[PDB]
Amino acid sequence: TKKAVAVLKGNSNVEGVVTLSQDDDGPTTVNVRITGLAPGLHGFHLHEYGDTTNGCMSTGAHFNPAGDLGNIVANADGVAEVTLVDNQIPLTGPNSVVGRALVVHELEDDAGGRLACGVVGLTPI
Amino acid sequence: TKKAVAVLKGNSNVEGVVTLSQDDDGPTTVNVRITGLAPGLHGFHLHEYGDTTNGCMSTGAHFNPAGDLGNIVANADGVAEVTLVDNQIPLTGPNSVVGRALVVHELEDDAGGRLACGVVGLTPI
Ligand SMILES: [Zn+2]
Ligand SMILES: [Zn+2]
Repeated sequence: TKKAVAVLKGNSNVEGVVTLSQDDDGPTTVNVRITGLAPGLHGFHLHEYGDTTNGCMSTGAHFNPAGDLGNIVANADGVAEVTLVDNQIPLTGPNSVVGRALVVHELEDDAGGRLACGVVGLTPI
Repeated sequence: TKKAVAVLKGNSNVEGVVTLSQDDDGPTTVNVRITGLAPGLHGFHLHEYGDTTNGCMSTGAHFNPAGDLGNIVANADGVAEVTLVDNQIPLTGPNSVVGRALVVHELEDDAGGRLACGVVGLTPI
């Protein structure tokens, strides 16, 4: 019933797309496909600002109305493809993540540099 | 007081930054700086979806639920720097443009190709 998407890019080879879906006020399903990553674990976070004026550093700190979506795993080919179900990622209401940012980190979830990021935007239901 | 920003990019030479500011429920101040434009008038619109998975076409239609910000003017050097005031751009509430898209068009306000676009995101202050 509510959907969002983020296109991730940064000052690196890392690119991808994340789709988010939430039915009513239930859990948010997050579909991740990110390429160009070093094989292994990468922290995956919601950060507070949908601001990329200064690259991924403009996105501020992790979002804490919560912001930690855990690790995503890149395979030998640099691809991280996974579906997550996270209950703390509203698409509506006071704590909505719409207009905030998703960031993929260089190192495993505590972090390292912010490899890529994208603003969370509304998308057709 | 709420603020938003959009970084605009597209399949073209056009890029820039737009900030939006709103106090209580009143008029929204829009600060524009876009470069790489052909000199003259360019349609400047709010579109429905902050979805750039298919470039600027995936932002959908111009959004009203208002979405027509009029023209911006690119100077001899392709720079359009202007401050607009618009009372149809909520940054809060049911009609928030947060998570939607700003689009700059090839031609004067209908508007030809979508030269550049960006997702409207939250930013400090
Ligand atoms: Zn982080
Ligand atoms: Zn338009």
